[PDB]
Amino acid sequence: QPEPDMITIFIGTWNMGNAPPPKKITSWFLSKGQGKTRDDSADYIPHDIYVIGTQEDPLSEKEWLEILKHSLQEITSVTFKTVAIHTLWNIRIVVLAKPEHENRISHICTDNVKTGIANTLGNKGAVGVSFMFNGTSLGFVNSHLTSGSEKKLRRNQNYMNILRFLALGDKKLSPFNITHRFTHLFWFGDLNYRVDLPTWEAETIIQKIKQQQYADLLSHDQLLTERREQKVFLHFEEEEITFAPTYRFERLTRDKYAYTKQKATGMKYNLPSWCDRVLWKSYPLVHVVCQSYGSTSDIMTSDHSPVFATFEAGVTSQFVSKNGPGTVDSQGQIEFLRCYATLKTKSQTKFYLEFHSSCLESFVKSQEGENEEGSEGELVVKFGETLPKLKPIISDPEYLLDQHILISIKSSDSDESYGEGCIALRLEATETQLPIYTPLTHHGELTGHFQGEIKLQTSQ
Ligand SMILES: CN1CCN(C(=O)c2ccc(F)c(F)c2)CC1
Ligand SMILES: CN1CCN(C(=O)c2ccc(F)c(F)c2)CC1
Repeated sequence: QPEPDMITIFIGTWNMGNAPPPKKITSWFLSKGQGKTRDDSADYIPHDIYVIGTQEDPLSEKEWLEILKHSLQEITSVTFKTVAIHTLWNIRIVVLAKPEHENRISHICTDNVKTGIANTLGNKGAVGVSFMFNGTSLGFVNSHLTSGSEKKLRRNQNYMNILRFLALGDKKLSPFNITHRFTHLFWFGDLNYRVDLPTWEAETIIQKIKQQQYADLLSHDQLLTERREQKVFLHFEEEEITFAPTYRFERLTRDKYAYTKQKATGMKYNLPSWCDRVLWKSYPLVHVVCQSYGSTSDIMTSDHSPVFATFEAGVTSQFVSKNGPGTVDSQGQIEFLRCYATLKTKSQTKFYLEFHSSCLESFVKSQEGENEEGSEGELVVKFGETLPKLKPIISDPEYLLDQHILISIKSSDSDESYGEGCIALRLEATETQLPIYTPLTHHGELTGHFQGEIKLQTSQ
């Protein structure tokens, strides 16, 4: 029975509005409704992994698991296994997998982050799950961010707190946050970004939605504009939105957007918005393709519609050679040549690098670099040809070309990371000096760049 090199992943996000779901929610898991929808000819084909995020979820874990599992068994005639379930207040994540994957999944982690302080602490935050699928690390975050049209900056702050403090994946990757710990990271939820148009324009917006003319609305979507300005979700992807705003509906129909201010809303307007979103970030040159992104039309218990997204995702096998794991394979080597980091910092410490990768027996510390001043005010840290030669556990190019090297640049004075990035070993050539590049971030914000050349020796 061969190990897969691709899987498909279902991501759902639904703010349930504190109401029990209707009796049938199968359209959600089938990617049917509005937007980029799934072909009918696929309806019986199970996804490999289903990841369900809810917000304002009124059900117990047991109650929701029974609905989810029996929904999937009805669609697929497969009884899924529960990988993980984690709940913070009314924010929940469920991961379900086909039974054939049970012994391919390991290292399951769960965590949550509570956002805000005093007043603003007690209902918003995030839950997440990570695990290994054979050789591939997968991370999933369901966040419910701060509400309100005039709180985009708070949402951005919530995002940074979640990626800083959510403790998922390999704890040995100590310099790295969740935006670098996984081959594939999916981040979804009620992100609560709004369409920023004047309140007076509510009926105009509704008109546009009824005509399926979303372009003049999406140009004012706060998540797209904040992403464009590099204020949030740096280096993440989102499929094009081709479905109607998913909030705020009158319950029990989808014919009416309920946008006017009420005591129940704190006297706030809720103009129609794409609150409910799926984004992802995968390591460079790993296969990931969005095959659906849309909303259901027939699930109407909430003031939000459910959102679905599905992905093809590249995965790798748990590789064994006669040498590694358990030793190095001297027919393999990774040389980082003529490298330099460009940093936005004003500090004047010396810096060193750490190289982290599951192709190494443990992380590798470099010597300190040589600081120079850049022509436009910057710090340039030069490493020359000084960098340690990295010794992979397995030399086989079928393994090594699928790997990645995480890089942290750390202060000698504090040992704190000033920037993190990732280099793919999916090179155009071996035994050949080739350019490499990564942006560097810290707490998810751009702090610099790392560039130079690589020379990879494999057994072939
Ligand atoms: C509640 N727990 C029970 C223990 N548990 C597993 O045994 C498990 C391991 C791998 C899988 F893929 C899977 F679906 C399940 C995870 C959930
Ligand atoms: C297919 N990908 C390639 C990478 N990518 C961008 O470079 C990007 C361009 C414009 C943006 F507003 C933004 F937020 C990001 C996202 C799309």
